[PDB]
Parts: sequence; structure tokens; C-alpha cells
Amino acid sequence: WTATSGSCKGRCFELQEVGPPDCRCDNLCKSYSSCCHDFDELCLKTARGWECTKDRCGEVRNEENACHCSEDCLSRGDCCTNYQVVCKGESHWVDDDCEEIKVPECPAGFVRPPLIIFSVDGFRASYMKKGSKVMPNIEKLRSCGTHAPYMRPVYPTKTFPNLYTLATGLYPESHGIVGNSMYDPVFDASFHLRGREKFNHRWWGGQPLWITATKQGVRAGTFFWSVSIPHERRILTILQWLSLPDNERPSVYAFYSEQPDFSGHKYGPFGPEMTNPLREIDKTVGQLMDGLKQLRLHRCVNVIFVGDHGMEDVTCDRTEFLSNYLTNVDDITLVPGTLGRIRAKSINNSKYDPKTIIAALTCKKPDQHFKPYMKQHLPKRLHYANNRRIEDIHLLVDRRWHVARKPLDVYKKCFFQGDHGFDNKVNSMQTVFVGYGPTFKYRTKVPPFENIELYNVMCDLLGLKPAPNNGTHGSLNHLLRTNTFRPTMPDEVSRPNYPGIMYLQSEFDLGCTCDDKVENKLEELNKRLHTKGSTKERHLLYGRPAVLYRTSYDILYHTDFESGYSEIFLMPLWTSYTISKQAEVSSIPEHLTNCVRPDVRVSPGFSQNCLAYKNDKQMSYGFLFPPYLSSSPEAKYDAFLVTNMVPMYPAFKRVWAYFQRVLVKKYASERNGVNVISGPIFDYNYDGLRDTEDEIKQYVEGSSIPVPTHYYSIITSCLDFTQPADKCDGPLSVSSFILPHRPDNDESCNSSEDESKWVEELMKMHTARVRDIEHLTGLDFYRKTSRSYSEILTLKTYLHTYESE
Ligand SMILES: *[C@@H]1O[C@H](CO)[C@@H](O[C@@H]2O[C@H](CO)[C@@H](O[C@@H]3O[C@H](CO[C@H]4O[C@H](CO)[C@@H](O)[C@H](O[C@H]5O[C@H](CO)[C@@H](O)[C@H](O)[C@@H]5O[C@H]5O[C@H](CO)[C@@H](O)[C@H](O)[C@@H]5O)[C@@H]4O)[C@@H](O)[C@H](O[C@H]4O[C@H](CO)[C@@H](O)[C@H](O)[C@@H]4O[C@H]4O[C@H](CO)[C@@H](O)[C@H](O)[C@@H]4O)[C@@H]3O)[C@H](O)[C@H]2NC(C)=O)[C@H](O)[C@H]1NC(C)=O
Ligand SMILES: Cc1cc(OCc2ccccn2)c(C(C)(C)C)cc1Cl
Ligand SMILES: [Ca+2]
Ligand SMILES: [Ca+2]
Ligand SMILES: [Cl-]
Ligand code: NA
Ligand code: NA
Ligand SMILES: [Zn+2]
Repeated sequence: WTATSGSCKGRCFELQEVGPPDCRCDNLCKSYSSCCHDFDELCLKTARGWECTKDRCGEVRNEENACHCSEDCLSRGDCCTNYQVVCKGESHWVDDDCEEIKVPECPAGFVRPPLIIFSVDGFRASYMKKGSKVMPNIEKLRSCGTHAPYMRPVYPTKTFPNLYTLATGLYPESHGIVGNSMYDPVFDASFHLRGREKFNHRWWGGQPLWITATKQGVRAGTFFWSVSIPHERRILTILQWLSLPDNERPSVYAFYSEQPDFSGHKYGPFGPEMTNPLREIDKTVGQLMDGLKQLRLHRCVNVIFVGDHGMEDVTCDRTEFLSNYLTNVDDITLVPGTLGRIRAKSINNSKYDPKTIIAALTCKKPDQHFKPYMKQHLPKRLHYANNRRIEDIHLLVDRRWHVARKPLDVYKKCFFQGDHGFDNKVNSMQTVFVGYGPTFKYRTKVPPFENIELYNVMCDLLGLKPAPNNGTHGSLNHLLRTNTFRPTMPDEVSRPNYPGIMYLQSEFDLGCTCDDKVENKLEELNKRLHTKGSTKERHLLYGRPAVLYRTSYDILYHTDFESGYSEIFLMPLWTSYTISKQAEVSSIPEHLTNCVRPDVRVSPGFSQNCLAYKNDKQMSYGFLFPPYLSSSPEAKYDAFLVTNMVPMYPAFKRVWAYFQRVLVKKYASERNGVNVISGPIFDYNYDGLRDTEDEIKQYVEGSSIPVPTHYYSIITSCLDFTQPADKCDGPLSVSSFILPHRPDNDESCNSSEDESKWVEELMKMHTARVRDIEHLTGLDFYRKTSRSYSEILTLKTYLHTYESE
């Protein structure tokens, strides 16, 4: 119950929400059916529309009008936004030359430049170039301010997941808004776009910007705008708030537009009907900027023009139906559309089986336009698993496609021509970023970055300390003229041991054999030096990685590679090696096929053993430093040390072997040398974070050798490829991956074919940021370079996407 017969007199768009059943006058009241009786009359005035005209200039104040043209309007803070232009011979903001804003130019009483977030729904990244002729206000912001060619949304590329990620700096798995539709088994409650449950606070995790601001003494405008409040009224409300007294005035504001998304769904992303919504958004920006200029805030406010996701062409006829794959379709619930999430219709049905559902959905038709996954097998870059609201079974749907349960779902609901929600690497899902103001740089283009980073920056813009989040604070310092955050490198927690020769061959009973007892004072001094780290400057180019947790490990040097060997996990945490453009690929000689050699620097008790692999009929082994890339027949023996061995399923070895034999050399050729760091990852609870030893669910049979869930590689070279990787004087270039360590290649539908037809495609799918690997390993890379730390932070957040331009 709301006693809706109090009054909004003097209270229109109050910043604090009053306790029901007192009636409300805030921008959320419409949504709760709780506004006072007179809300429309007082708060949603429309009389005479939104613009001053020649005849209204210096009129007599009529408090019924939507906005005012009377002489007193400036100090009342409620002029139409074009008041000065029509009535005082001023120019529109867009017609003014842009001039560098070197310092904030703010009215007295402003403690800090306000931040206005101008968010646009469905604003695909290529609209900036393609709609440029019809968006002059946006184009001035873009060319005069700081902009990226595009900004990567999070997965799924839907509205609430992305807007709440902008507000929190968190992945959807962590903030809890994991889709536009959801069931939470702990609450036993559902979340839907339509309706009221979505307003319950238990859905919304983390700490959004407006709470961060409030807790820290910075006042915030409201971020949610009820759909029936027109855009002109949202702008005028922001401008009115900006005229509040210093103690009452918020420092952060948000505008939101439903367009161009609303139209994009109906007409497709480039439908001829799309020009008009883009014009109208631009006019709204015009209104805000003219409004700010009138208030003398146009060189004071920092403005962020940001989208939540793009929009792709999608029609009813490009729909895959689960009824064409499954016989048991009625025993499942599907969250449908541009992604699929499957669960059992009833938890009383113990006959339901996820294994048989996956297999029935796997590679069944030649052009199948979705791929099933257990959530933990999704590309790690999606960060889409560690939440109970995310179903165990997931369908990644091809761009341009939908998945539905039965055909009747689609024609008893062609309506739409656009949709979004796909993999966040997809070009059509990329959205926009522009920052304009005293705190942003002038006429500066920055590289594409992910929207998870913006929360930190908006905190910097407001002098707030960000709550813990998934951004890498400092990675966006190059966007900013001032207020940069000066991060320090994390301290190393465990220092390595540097073992020398401490064990005789006969102390090892590992069941390993090697054909290696084949016999110089020149090359004996030489080999000792390699074992002491003589070539380390060649293979370890950026310093050794720091281990940021408590553990026991050894550094091991070799002619061709260096490793950090964990005495706890019995394998390297990392292995580093550099392959020059000129390097040669050789094969594993016949006499060395099954060779594994004890490492006399490392105790038998801290070593793997060959017998375990023999006994484990499912599990084989591979090497981190590939024997194929050995520098000489004698150095090749190093690659067969038991300390370079890792557990690998035979199916995975097909992947790994092609990577090491073919692709490393290809990249070295193309990139002019590469430095490679490879290692295991253990993430059995799929939280994106390094497992402790007591979290490991699988071991090589009858041993304490833990089985990785993934293998990573970080591949670094000179950004200026005219310099070799090992002699690079400037910025670096990186690509990385996190490959799932799986006992089958069911993920790759063409896997019966030659590795050259499928392997590289799989690696691309599992592309990753160095930062993702850091989370998963507790290592910190690039500790010793000649580059600035903020620059290295940007490099560690880089994702190589393998999309075209
Ligand atoms: C992206 O950035 C985020 C933010 O930094 C990273 O997430 C953090 O990760 C931390 C480590 O996993 C985690 O710390 C834990 O917090 C527990 C307290 O949690 C509450 O308080 C915080 C702070 O206000 C709050 O944010 C949490 O909110 C979660 O839960 C509510 C409702 O459940 C949701 O509304 C909300 O969306 C959020 O959900 C997300 O997080 C939880 C996990 O916390 C997931 O389950 C969800 O799926 C979802 O993703 C909480 O309300 C604290 O209790 C933990 O401490 C245990 O573990 C330590 C290990 O040191 C142990 O020593 C302690 O004793 C304790 O163990 C006991 O509990 C165990 C588990 O029940 C039990 O097995 C033991 O035997 C013990 O009894 C822990 O410290 C932190 O909560 C989140 N923060 C957020 C916002 O998610 C994230 O990792 C980053 N991602 C990547 C890839 O880097
Ligand atoms: C800029 C912005 C706006 C916004 O909400 C705007 C909105 C969306 C849908 C319907 C009505 N209003 C939000 C949420 C989290 C959704 C409150 C976050 C941000 Cl960062
Ligand atoms: Ca949206
Ligand atoms: Ca983990
Ligand atoms: Cl969804
Ligand atoms: Na085996
Ligand atoms: Na296959
Ligand atoms: Zn949409």
C-alpha cells in the first residue's frame, strides 16, 4: 500500500527516497506505482514543449511551462536549454571551436568537477564513423575529447549485465546480474525484465558507483530513469540539480537513453529507420551541452558518452531449435535467444542427465549455429561461471543466430531484425567510449579497452577510493590529463631457491628411462655456465615473474629455457624461452622418443615419476619447453628433464604438439622473434583464481601429481617488429591464451582432421589477457622492463580478439 495523497509540491525529483506508505516524488516512483497524486502535474510539465522561441523571450514566468524563457530562468536554473541561443544571441555549443580545457573552469563553490555519465543503449561502435554526418554534437565530443575506436562490453552483451558492470567494475558472475532473465536457487526467486522482482536489492551485488560516492561524502544523482520520463525532462532534471546549493548538489549524474537499441531491435543495426534515432540522441547531447554552457559548466563537467553493447542482424528464420536435437525437450527449461542456458524442468526428476544433453547437442548438424558447454569449459576470457544463477549447461550462439526450445516459442511469443547478447569479442557487439572534460586528455585516441575498467576511472574522476573490483587500476591512466592513480607493483611473497647439483642419478627410482649415456673441457665449462644462468638474459626478457602467494619453488636454468619449478605441484609454475626469427625446428630423435631424465638439482621426493603415467591409462605427458625448438642436439637433452614434464591427456597433446612444433615458429617468423612463457593452470572451482593444493580434484593415478584444468602461454615481441624480440627498445606486443586441458576434442567439430584445420581456431577462441593468467596463477609478469608501469598495466589488460577491422 501507498497512501498516494501527500504532495510533490517543491519535491520534484527528490534525491532521497522516502519511506512508504508516504508517497514518493523521485524518478523511481513511477516504477513502484507509488508517486503522489500530483506527480505528473508538478513534475512532468510539458506545456509549450522544450524550446524557447523568439516570441517567448523575457516572458512573464508561467510555472506551468515545461521550461522557461523568462528573465529570471538562469538563476532559477530552469530555462529551456536553447534560451541563451534564442533570446541572448549566444551560439550552440556544437558551433563553437573546441578549445583545450587545461584546467577546470567552474563556478565558485564547486569542490570538484562533476561527472555526467551519458549512457546509450545499443550504440554499436561503428555508428561513430557510419552515423557521423547526423551526429555533430557527439562527433565534437569525440574529436575534441578522448575516445577509443570501441569499448568491449562484458558477456552476455545484454543491458543490465553491462550497465551494472559499468557501475561496479565487476564481472556479471561477481555482481550477480548474469543475464536479462534469471533463477536463483538459494532465494528460489526469478528475475525478469518486465516486473517488480528485478527491483529487489538481493539481485544486485558489489558496490555501485552511487553507493561508493555516498559512503565517501560525494552526493549522487539517481541512475535509473523510469521509461515514461521523456529525455528532455531527464536533461532538465540534471541541469536543475546542478543549480542546487553546494551542500545539496550531487557531484555524479547519469542520463540513460533506450535508443538506439529500441529501434535496432525492430529494424536491424543499419536499417534506414536507424538514422532518426541517431539524430535524436545527438540532439539530446546538444541540449545537455547547451544547458551546461548556459550554466557556465561546459568547461567544468567531465562527460562520459558510453554504450552498454552493440547490435547485430538477427531474424526469426535464423533460429536453431533444441527440439531438432533432443527427444526429451519437455524435461528441460531453456533461457533462450542469443545465448542458451539449460537446466532441468524439475529437481524431483532424477532421470534428467546433463551428460546426455550435452552429447545430444554436440556437433550434430554440419553448420550447427551454437555450441554447448559445461559452464566451466567456456573460454576463461568470458569470466562466466562462478555464480549459482548461471546454469551448468551453456550454449554459445553464433552471431546472427538465436536458439529456442521449440518452434512454437518463436511464432507464439517476423517481428525483430536486430539483437545482441553474443560473445563479447564479436565486432557487432562492441560499443562506444568518449570522455570529454578538464580531466580527460585533449584530441586523444586511446586503444580499445574493456568496460570493467571504467569504474576505477570514474572513481579517480571523483576522488573516490574504488571498492574491490575487476578493473586493473592504472591501466586507463593514459585517458587522463590529471587524477591518475599511481599503482605500485605487488610485492613478491615467495622468493625462489636456486638449487645446484645435489642428487646422484641412482637416488631416483621414478621408473623413467632415457637413452642418454653417450659421452670435453671446452664444452664442460660452457654447460655449467648455462646451468648457472649464462643465457638467462636471452630467455627471460622481462624479469622473472613474481610469485604472489606463499609456496616453495626453485629457479632452474638451461641453455634454451628458464623455469620456476614448484616443489608443491611437482611441475613448473612457469617456463620462459625466446625463439628468434632465425630459429630452426628439429624433431625428437628416435632414440629419445620416450626419454625422461631425472633432474639432479631436484629431490626424487619433489619430482614426478614415469610409472604413474604408465599406470594411468587416461593420462600421458607433454613438455613445457618444446624439445622441437632446442638450439643444438646436446641442449635437447635438457628438454627431457622430469622437471619440464606436465600431465597431458592424449587428446590435448594433439593441440599442444601442434602449438609447439608449428605455431611457435610461425609466430617467431611473423613477429620477428617471440618470447614465450608457458605453464599449468588449476581452477577446479572455476572462480577465475589460482587453486590452493587442497582444491585439486584430479591427480595422475596413484600419485600426488595434480592435473591442470588449463595450459597458458604468453607470447611477447616488440611492437616495432623491425626490432627482434630480444633487442626491443620500446613498447611490447603480446598475445596469450588459456587452453582447456580436456580429455577429448569434442569442442572442435573438425578435430578428426589435420591439426592445421582446427587447432589454431581453438587457440583463438581461448585467447586471454595476461591479467586473466595472473589471477589464475598468482604470478605477476613484466616486472623488469624499460616501460612505465601504467603502460605495462595496459599491456596486461590487452586481449587479442582475432576479429577483422
Ligand atoms: C572480481 O573482483 C571481485 C571483487 O574483488 C572478486 O570477488 C571477491 O572474491 C573474494 C575471494 O573469493 C571474495 O572474498 C570472500 O568473501 C566472503 C564474504 O562475502 C561477502 O562479503 C563481500 C564484501 O562486502 C560481498 O561482496 C559478498 O557478495 C557476494 O555474495 C552475495 C550473496 O551471496 C552477492 O549479492 C554478491 O553478488 C557476491 O556474490 C559473488 O561472490 C561470492 C563469493 O563471496 C560467490 O559465491 C558468488 O557466486 C558471486 O560471484 C558477500 O556478501 C568471505 O566469507 C570469504 O571467506 C572465506 O574464504 C576464506 C579464504 O581466505 C577463508 O579464510 C574464510 O575463513 C572463509 O572461509 C569460510 O567460508 C567458506 C566458504 O563458505 C567455507 O568453505 C570455509 O570452510 C569457511 O567457513 C571470502 O573472503 C569476495 O566476496 C568477492 N567479492 C565480490 C563482490 O564478489 C573476484 O574474485 C574477481 N574476479 C577475478 C577473476 O579476479
Ligand atoms: C549510466 C547508468 C544507467 C543505469 O540505469 C539506466 C536505466 C537502464 C534501464 C532502464 C532505466 N534506466 C544503470 C543501472 C545499473 C541500470 C541502474 C547504471 C548506469 Cl552506470
Ligand atoms: Ca541494452
Ligand atoms: Ca580457483
Ligand atoms: Cl539472458
Ligand atoms: Na598413461
Ligand atoms: Na571433435
Ligand atoms: Zn536490446
